[PDB]
Amino acid sequence: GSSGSSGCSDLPEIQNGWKTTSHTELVRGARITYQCDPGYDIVGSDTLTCQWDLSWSSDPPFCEKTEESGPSSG
Repeated sequence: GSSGSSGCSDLPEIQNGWKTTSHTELVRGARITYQCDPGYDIVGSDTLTCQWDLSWSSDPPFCEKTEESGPSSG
């Protein structure tokens, strides 16, 4: 029984953000990192791991704008 072909499914492109992972081939244990634009915040789990069922713990997060005006409070 020598056969693999197991690995999570490529995550969908995220708006105002991009994923960054060390290993290209999504395999068990792999850790995904979600990064959004400077100034926004992530809602959910910033880090997503691949379960033994080839399914991420939960759906991917998203980027949300925060109530802020300008770089300095003022």
